[PDB]
Amino acid sequence: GSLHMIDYKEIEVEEVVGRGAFGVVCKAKWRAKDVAIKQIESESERKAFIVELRQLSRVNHPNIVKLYGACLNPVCLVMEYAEGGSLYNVLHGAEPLPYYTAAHAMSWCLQCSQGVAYLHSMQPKALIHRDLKPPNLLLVAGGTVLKICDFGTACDIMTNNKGSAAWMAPEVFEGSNYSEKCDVFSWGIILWEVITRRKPFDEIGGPAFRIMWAVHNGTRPPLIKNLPKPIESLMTRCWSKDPSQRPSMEEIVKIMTHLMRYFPGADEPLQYPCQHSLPPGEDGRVEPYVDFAEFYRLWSVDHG
Ligand SMILES: NC(=O)c1cccc(-c2cc(-c3cc4cc[nH]c4nc3O[C@H]3CC[C@@H](O)CC3)on2)n1
Repeated sequence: GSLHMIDYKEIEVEEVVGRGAFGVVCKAKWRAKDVAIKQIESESERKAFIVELRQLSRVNHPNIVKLYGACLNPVCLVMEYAEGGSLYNVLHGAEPLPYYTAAHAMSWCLQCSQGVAYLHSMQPKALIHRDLKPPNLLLVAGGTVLKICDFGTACDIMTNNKGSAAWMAPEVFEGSNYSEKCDVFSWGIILWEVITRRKPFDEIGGPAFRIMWAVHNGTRPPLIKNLPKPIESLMTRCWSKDPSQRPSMEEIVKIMTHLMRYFPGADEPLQYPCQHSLPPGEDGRVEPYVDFAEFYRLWSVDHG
């Protein structure tokens, strides 16, 4: 790709917005444009920096963060500023939590799958994200647009134990020959998480090896009460122990694109508060946070 060798005299830092998977992300203003500058925090983060610079220059997609340029002394990346913060803060963050509809849960998953499909379509070698999880998915335009970030783990299609235990494919930690179908497993977990508004494997106590043993032995998140059968089949196909039994990310884009007919209003910004910070009863099945009543209504209009 093509990056700008920006000097520190051209970038104006406003505040520290937090730390991502690696480095320190700071709010900044460069050439009448709001940018995010990820700087080196420790000398150990130089491998992840070279990798993210190498991969981010190749990518160009609306559902993936835009890398404007990079600096040399000291080395830092200058990407676009994601106004709405991370999806993890929207779902499980500090109060007040924002209200979101079933259209938002599906739109975010569609945009995530669209982004991952562009990475998996890369030539001559596909680009696997390996760390697909809500802390790495940012929101912009009133929380209506999702953008995948943190490509420090990303690699060309291996190295085992990449990501966070709750959204990690079982073959990744098993020391098996994993493929781009490991991102598909993560997507299925993210789908469950945005529909229920629950952190996957919260009941299974830490450390990560406890979740790894559970997922490795077939344990998946609880089934969702009243979840539409088309969505339930897509979600549990992504959770398959066999990665070849999981659908391709391009098939997920086609399927989610088609379901969006029954999920209108995804372009409405998140502006209402949410005091329904209530974790209901666990009895093998969980209640969805979102409501599928409007889906069933629109589906009946087309299918008898
Ligand atoms: N990490 C990256 O690769 C990357 C790449 C491109 C843009 C950005 C980015 C993150 C933020 C941000 C904005 C707000 C507003 C309220 N709260 C926020 N929290 C924010 O970020 C935190 C949560 C996500 C971590 O990755 C970073 C800390 O704005 N732009 N991050």
